[PDB]
Amino acid sequence: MREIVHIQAGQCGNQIGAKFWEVISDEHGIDPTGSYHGDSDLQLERINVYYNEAAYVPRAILVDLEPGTMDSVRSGPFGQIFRPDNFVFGQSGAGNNWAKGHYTEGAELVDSVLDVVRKESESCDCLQGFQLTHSLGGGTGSGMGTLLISKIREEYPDRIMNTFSVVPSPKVSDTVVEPYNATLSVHQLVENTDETYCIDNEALYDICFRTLKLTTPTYGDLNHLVSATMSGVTTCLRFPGQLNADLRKLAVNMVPFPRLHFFMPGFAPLTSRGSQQYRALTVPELTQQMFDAKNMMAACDPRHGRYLTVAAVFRGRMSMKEVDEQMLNVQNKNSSYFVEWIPNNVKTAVCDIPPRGLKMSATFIGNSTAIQELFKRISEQFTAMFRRKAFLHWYTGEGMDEMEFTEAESNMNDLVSEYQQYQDATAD
Amino acid sequence: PFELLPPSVILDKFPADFQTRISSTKWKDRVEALEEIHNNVLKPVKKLAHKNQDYSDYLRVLANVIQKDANVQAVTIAANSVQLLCNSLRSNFTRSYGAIVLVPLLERTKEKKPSVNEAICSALDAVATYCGFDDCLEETLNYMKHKTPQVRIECTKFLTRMLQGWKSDGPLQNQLLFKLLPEVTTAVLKIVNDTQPTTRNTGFECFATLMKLVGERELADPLEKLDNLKKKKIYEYYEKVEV
Amino acid sequence: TDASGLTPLHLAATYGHLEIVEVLLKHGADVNAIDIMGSTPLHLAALIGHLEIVEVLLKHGADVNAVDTWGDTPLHLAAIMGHLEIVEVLLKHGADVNAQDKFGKTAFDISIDNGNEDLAEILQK
Ligand SMILES: Nc1nc2c(ncn2[C@@H]2O[C@H](COP(=O)(O)OP(=O)(O)O)[C@@H](O)[C@H]2O)c(=O)[nH]1
Ligand SMILES: [Mg+2]
Repeated sequence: MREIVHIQAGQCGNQIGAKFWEVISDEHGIDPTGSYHGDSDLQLERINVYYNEAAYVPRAILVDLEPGTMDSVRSGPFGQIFRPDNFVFGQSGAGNNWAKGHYTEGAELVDSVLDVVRKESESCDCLQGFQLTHSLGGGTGSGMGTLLISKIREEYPDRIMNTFSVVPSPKVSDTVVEPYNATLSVHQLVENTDETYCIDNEALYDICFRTLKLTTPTYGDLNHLVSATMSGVTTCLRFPGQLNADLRKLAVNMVPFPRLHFFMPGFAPLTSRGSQQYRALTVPELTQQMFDAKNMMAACDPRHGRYLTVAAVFRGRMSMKEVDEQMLNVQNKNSSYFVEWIPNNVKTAVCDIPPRGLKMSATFIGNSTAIQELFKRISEQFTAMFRRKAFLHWYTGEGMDEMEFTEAESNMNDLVSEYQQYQDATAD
Repeated sequence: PFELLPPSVILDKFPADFQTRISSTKWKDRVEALEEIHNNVLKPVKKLAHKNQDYSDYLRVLANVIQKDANVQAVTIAANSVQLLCNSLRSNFTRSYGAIVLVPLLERTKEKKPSVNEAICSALDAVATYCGFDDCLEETLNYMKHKTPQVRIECTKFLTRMLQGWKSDGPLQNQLLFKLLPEVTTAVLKIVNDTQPTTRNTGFECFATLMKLVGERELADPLEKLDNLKKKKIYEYYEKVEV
Repeated sequence: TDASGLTPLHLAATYGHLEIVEVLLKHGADVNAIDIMGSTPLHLAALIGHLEIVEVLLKHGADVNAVDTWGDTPLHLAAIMGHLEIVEVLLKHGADVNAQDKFGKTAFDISIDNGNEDLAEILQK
């Protein structure tokens, strides 16, 4: 359990993936040239996880059927650091079709990716797991991504499969087949990934609009919250911590039931792009803003469900004793929103190094039953179109049978019912 | 038998635009080429020509797309043709026909889509009903020790299928008995002691299906090396399993 | 129509063929034509979210409160998918808000069952 192989697929996958590598390369003191220019040695203590040795190069693979984002990433600020051979980009696109990426033109390219996946895996002393960034409402990241997951699953059945899946919403993209793609993709993640961070774009939009007070949010405004959230939920993996050190230990503490591995991430404080928020929030503030709905990266109210498991990560120099008092308080004061039949389900870690720009931050990771609201929302949009069989010729023309839609819809509603099932279970 | 039917000839119907199309960089060409000869040439027949017909040239182009084609759609429609061939060609897959498709079918059991696993298994069942344990027994045991967990559970289930319909010729000393403990019970134990639950669940059945054929006291020796728990899951299937 | 009852107007209004719609309507295509499931071309236009088509359909006297087999009206479909601009135009052309589907959920009960804070504002303003 050491090295993590990172993969980004599709348009959104390579967007938030490149922005994530910019963030952690700075926190680890790595300039675009690949050299280390940091100061502390804790930055190099567990650099072997995400990077390799040079002469430091990211252990990342970039995949997309459309070569458009291939050049947008290489032209980016950190585009010169990625391995040239790790770019696996096909000829034609996916047309925002899950079936084109999963069955048709993504399967024609997936073998090229597994060759690069194998390459980075052979040079690993002990492969810890995999990490995927993609969008469920797209075509390549949704379709070809879930195919890559199921392919990695059959070739690395002993490694953890972790994903950063973003959720489609009408408030962002106006493509109508996104409920189809997300339903077909959720149908895969529930049976293939060991853990999945749900990144709702409807939540990201509502945050930039109603909290950061931005009238017209752009993708850079949305991807800023994503990169911050990704940096927090990965803090314990790249810095020498005691709790939830590797991928499996985190999944063993966060996933009580195999299909219920969909996490609701949170982060505080909610900063803007290059704005001014100097005064490091107090520990009681970081705790109150962590357990609210206005800082969740998923359009779900934690009041509507119960927390099965919780992982909190504080960053920056602070009183560890003052953290315990707050984390204890929010538990015994809101005990109804925490599962009783899982003792000590909340786990808090501390890291001295804050993210660049802040002195105190706190990242939330929750396995709440309220995440069923997110699936209820997608399942409602799915059926509205599916009852009229609109745009179904897209997927049937690529080989999919109409029954596949009914099954993916059924298994999602089963996942919703199960999240409600343990929301009603008691101790007695 | 009602197999006095007139043997029809279908090796003539293959159009010229086939070997080129079935070997194309466009998936649509390979899908449509396989589907036309399946729906128009193999579907509307029931008795093919056993004499003066070498289907081995056609069978190996099916195994090439079953084993190596990334289009899972073509893998389905191709394996179905294999099932249709060995069905409509009873007592035909002596050695070459049976072996040209066996190991590509076992390798392609990795596919998890139920429609695809259905097509590949049903063809594996159809080649087994006319080649009981020619290469199957020896080749199936090899793929129970394969690195992929999916091909382990499916090849193990496939042995149970052949093991169920095992009638043999008799009286005793068949290929199964001399491999009972040297190789067969050893390959089943690897499944019984696999790290995954669903995989072990297959071996529990496969072991219980084995105790159904040969006296349960004959396999009491490897039964004692097993956990008392794994003994109860094996005795579990022994009540449900028959033949 | 075909075996399903779908007209050229249904399929043009579904897949955003405005030029095909405006022409079929000039030469007298029934705007309220229903398929075997009771879907009017306004239903499918509000579903996919073709704003220019929805208005052109209404301007030729589209039944704005038609019901399909499942009990949904074009206001239900424009709301479930979140085509807020179409949600407005329907109401401005007399879209009844109290229509209950077979499940009994109206337009305001769908803005609630999915927590649409945007839709709840427009739906009662
Ligand atoms: N947060 C965020 N979401 C994105 C971004 N780009 C695309 N998306 C979302 O992804 C969906 C489209 O998938 P996309 O990545 O463009 O297609 P793909 O190339 O086949 O994976 C839409 O619903 C968008 O909301 C991005 O930069 N940030
Ligand atoms: Mg897009």
